[PDB]
Amino acid sequence: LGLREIRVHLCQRSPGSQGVRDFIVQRYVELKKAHPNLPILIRECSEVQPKLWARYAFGQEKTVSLNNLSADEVTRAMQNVLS
Amino acid sequence: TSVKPIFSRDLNEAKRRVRELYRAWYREVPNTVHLMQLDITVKQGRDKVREMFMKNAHVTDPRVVDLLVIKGKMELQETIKVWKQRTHVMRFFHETETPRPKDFLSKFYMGHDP
Amino acid sequence: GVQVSPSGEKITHTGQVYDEKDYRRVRFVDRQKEVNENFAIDLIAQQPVNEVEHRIIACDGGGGALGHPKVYINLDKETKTGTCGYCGLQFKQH
Amino acid sequence: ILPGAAYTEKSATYVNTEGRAQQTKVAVTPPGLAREDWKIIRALSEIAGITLPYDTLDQVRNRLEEVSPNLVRYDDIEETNYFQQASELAKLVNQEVLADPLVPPQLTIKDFYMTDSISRASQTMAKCVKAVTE
Amino acid sequence: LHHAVIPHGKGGRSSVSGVVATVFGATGFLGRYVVNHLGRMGSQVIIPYRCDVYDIMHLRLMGDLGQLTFLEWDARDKDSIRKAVQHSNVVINLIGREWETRNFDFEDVFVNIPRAIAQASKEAGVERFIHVSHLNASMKSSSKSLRSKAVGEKEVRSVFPEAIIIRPSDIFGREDRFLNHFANYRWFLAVPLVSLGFKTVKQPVYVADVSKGIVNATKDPDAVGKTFAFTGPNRYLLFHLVKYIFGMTHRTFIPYPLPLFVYSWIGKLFGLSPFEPWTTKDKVERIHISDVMPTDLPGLEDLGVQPTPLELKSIEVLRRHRTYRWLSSEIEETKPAKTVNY
Amino acid sequence: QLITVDEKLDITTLTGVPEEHIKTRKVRIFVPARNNMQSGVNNTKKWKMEFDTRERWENPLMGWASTADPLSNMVLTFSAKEDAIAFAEKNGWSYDVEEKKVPKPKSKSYGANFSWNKRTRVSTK
Amino acid sequence: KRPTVRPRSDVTHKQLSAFGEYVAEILPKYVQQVQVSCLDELEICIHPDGVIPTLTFLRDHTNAQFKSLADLTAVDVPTRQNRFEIVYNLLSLRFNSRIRVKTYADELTPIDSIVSVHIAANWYEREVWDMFGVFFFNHPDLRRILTDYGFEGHPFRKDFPLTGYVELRYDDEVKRVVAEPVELAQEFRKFDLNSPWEAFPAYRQPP
Ligand SMILES: NC(=O)C1=CN([C@@H]2O[C@H](COP(=O)(O)OP(=O)(O)OC[C@H]3O[C@@H](n4cnc5c(N)ncnc54)[C@H](OP(=O)(O)O)[C@@H]3O)[C@@H](O)[C@H]2O)C=CC1
Ligand SMILES: [Zn+2]
Repeated sequence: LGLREIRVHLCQRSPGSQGVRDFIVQRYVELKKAHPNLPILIRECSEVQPKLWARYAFGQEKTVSLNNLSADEVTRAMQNVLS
Repeated sequence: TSVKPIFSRDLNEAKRRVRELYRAWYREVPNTVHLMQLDITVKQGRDKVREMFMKNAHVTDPRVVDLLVIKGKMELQETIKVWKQRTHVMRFFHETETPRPKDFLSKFYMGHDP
Repeated sequence: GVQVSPSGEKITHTGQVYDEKDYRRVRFVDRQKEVNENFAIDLIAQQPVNEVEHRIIACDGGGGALGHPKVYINLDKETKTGTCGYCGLQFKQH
Repeated sequence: ILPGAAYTEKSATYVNTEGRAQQTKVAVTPPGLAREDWKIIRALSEIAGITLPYDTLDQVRNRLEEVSPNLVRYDDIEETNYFQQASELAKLVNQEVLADPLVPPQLTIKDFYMTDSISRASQTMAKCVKAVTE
Repeated sequence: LHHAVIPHGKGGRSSVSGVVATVFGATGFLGRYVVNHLGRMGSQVIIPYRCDVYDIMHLRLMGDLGQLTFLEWDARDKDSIRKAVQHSNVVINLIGREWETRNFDFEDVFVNIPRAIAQASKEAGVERFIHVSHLNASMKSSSKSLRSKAVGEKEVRSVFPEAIIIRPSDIFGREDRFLNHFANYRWFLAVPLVSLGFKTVKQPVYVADVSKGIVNATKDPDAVGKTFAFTGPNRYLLFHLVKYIFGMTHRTFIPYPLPLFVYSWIGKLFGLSPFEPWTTKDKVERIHISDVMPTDLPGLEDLGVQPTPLELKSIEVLRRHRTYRWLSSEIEETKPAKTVNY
Repeated sequence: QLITVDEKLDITTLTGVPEEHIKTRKVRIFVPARNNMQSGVNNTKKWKMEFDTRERWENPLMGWASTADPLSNMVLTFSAKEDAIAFAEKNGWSYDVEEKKVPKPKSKSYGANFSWNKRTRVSTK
Repeated sequence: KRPTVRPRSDVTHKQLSAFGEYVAEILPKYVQQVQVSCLDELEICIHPDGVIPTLTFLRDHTNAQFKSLADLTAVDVPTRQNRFEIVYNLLSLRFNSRIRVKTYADELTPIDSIVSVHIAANWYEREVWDMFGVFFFNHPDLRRILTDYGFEGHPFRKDFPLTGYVELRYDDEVKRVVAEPVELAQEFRKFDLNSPWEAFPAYRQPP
């Protein structure tokens, strides 16, 4: 039912993940301030297509493949996850 | 890609030989349960034939199929003749091996194997 | 050292004896377990020290080519004594 | 009690300080009726009504991929970033530091040889302690 | 749980199971299958015997090194039983004759020997005890065998509760005394049957099913204080059963009726035999009393065994009796037997 | 003449092994590490291909070590790595490849042991 | 002159090198890599299509009457994609000499048979098929020899376990010599014996 974890998956040099780095450096601090008790895991790798998992109360995991996205659309889809 | 054949231009011309071999086995089973006094019925012998055929239905390489046809003809020779005894034929059925459990929890109850 | 356990079995120089609940005591029913009574620990303990004059000597078994390889043992220590690796004889100097 | 297996007796992943994930290889099977840990949890699950999706080791490794994909990357150290973000996000909280010194627990070699379960149940480490303290 | 009892291996030879067992009627027709099924998966099997060492040789095999220990005993001599059950988890009783002898009566086989073994097993501290009575065993019966088995089934429960009592029907196997017994009525030119065999119902079971059931009963956490009806499927009628035997064995079939008293007298005079006799009064009675419906007892399927039907295994045992001109003949030339439910 | 076979070279229907030791099994392709007792490195230089280990147990008679798998004492050797991947893909084994571990070259100097300023001035000889 | 080492001549080496040039330049459509060893054993290596022509040549040619087949082996080397190195040891009886013809194969690249040249090759080709899995074309019988009738596997392949995948024993339940899977009371103890030191610099593989 309720949200329990988000976890962000991305790359450091691959450009399809570009948008998640900018989104992080821009909005991650404000987002954590808005949701301090909540965690959001950021685990990056060499060559992985980005994702955004979210785990609700039971083992209910739901993804969106945010490959080759902007930063504003990343924020929009993340707010869609939160809401 | 770009390899030599054996007895088969393509897979359909191999399935031809496959069906010839299935035929020879189907026509041989009633004579083998009779000559050497097996204690089975002809129905389950032929079901064993179809089982040991469908044990290799995933294959698509013509060369592998031709080699399997060759080995089937060898076993058919051995069985048409009595070069092999009741022991070897009833070896196929596994009349003593308990069924390998195809379930997780049973394997966990007995053994560390996957 | 062929003292027995309370389960009645003889104990070997490799102290081995089966437990009471160990089902592997069956095989000694109407039978026994072979154990050698002559323990080499107590036997080689029943052997005196061969005093010598030098700080370095050699040891073979005593037959030469029928014993063991020649090894040299130092005898500078006085609190304890020398010991061969193959055999277990002991040496000391005055 | 549910008897588990030691690092010598299961194929598993252990991440070091650097973040390098490293793969154990099974050397000796575990004794008695002891079994792997995740195997036990999956069996308990099937006994209950959850019946977790995976049933082998490759599947659990793929699940580890789903959670943190750094862990299937064996011996492949990964370059992290975003320390400035942690700094901005940690300067916010304000908790005083005590006027207390900070001594470590492992101060002498006496305290080094027994800090574990395997280490605490061992004759050699106990012998080394007996040697140092005497 | 000693470490030597932990089951290691892939469930086969040269492995370990934790089924350290004594099998007392091991030198017989059912004991050989029990020992084979215990040794096939890895388990030590103590085999007490009185027979010559020549008649334990087929048992000398069927076990890896050490997993088969033999030692001699005497039912008259207590202190030969504690010797055996001192080291075990399980004790399996398969002792039973089909005839009395000048030394051993039926009480002294089906009552006193189980009771002795059970006292010794409750003193030793074994965890299980598998007794093997009969399906028809009842104190209100016509045969001395069945009533003695009832007495023993009761007294074993009294002295050793947490026991297991398996009640098979007429078992058939290669060296049985049931199907071969019917088939050996050809030397005499006709088979007698009380009431022409009708009004008699037989539900026979294969040996391997009984053996697998015993071998799982010594491992199942359930089956600790419970009876069992090892019956097999396909309740047959005795006339049609013998007809199927004499069709599989392609000889002939000249049946005729015979009252129970003259057939009993025949059994008696055939029982006057210093050797292993052929027919006896109690065998006749046991042949001519129907099998009980097992509908109020668990059976094989509640223990992990699919009953093999007799039409699947009969040729293996009955080809020994076929002549040339019929030996090389298949199972599908015998018009199988009519069944009943009753 | 020739044929155009696309699919992966597969041989398991020829090898005469059970499905068990094909599908269940896992394979480690690697160069073995040098024994740190010996300073020699010739036991390296060849890619090997071992199998996963399985249950051994104490034989109840003497205490010998028993097995239920025949691939226990199994070792192959390959001059290269792609040969090993090929053999495994061909025989139907899932593999894990451990890359080649080569020691770093290093700058030795017997004169650094007798320096005027550095900490390499060893107190011994 | 040195006693412990083996004596050495050169005339055999020169003769066999000359005959190697002979075969190499007379039969170029098939021949690869003629070689003569320290011990003078000539060794010609052949494309698998050249088997019958080369063997017929060495049998029937006048200056090469290699009309006796001594061995017909095979050698599994899992590294190379064409695993099975197949060997043909021959002798002449006219020149008191031997030669070795070699070819290569794979699990699915069989070779023409040689009964049309050397009838001795019948049972050897059968042995090679049984042991290594090399099929031979236009062979009369080509069944197993050495393995049991109901036998899956090519044992002398290097990827085959020494102890096998099946084991036999008699069972009273069925009165047959059934075949159970393999379960040994003592695992074969593999020993790691090779020393970590270059013993022979002459064969030193460079990287
Ligand atoms: N058709 C069947 O087999 C059926 C069997 N059962 C039950 O199965 C069990 C065994 O059947 P089965 O195997 O046919 O019996 P068997 O006659 O085939 O073998 C019986 C065993 O009992 C031993 N035995 C008999 N009398 C004595 C004695 N006085 N002292 C010591 N040992 C003795 C014999 O050992 P030795 O040979 O050394 O004397 C023999 O091995 C019995 O409990 C019987 O009631 C039930 C229904 C049908
Ligand atoms: Zn000495």
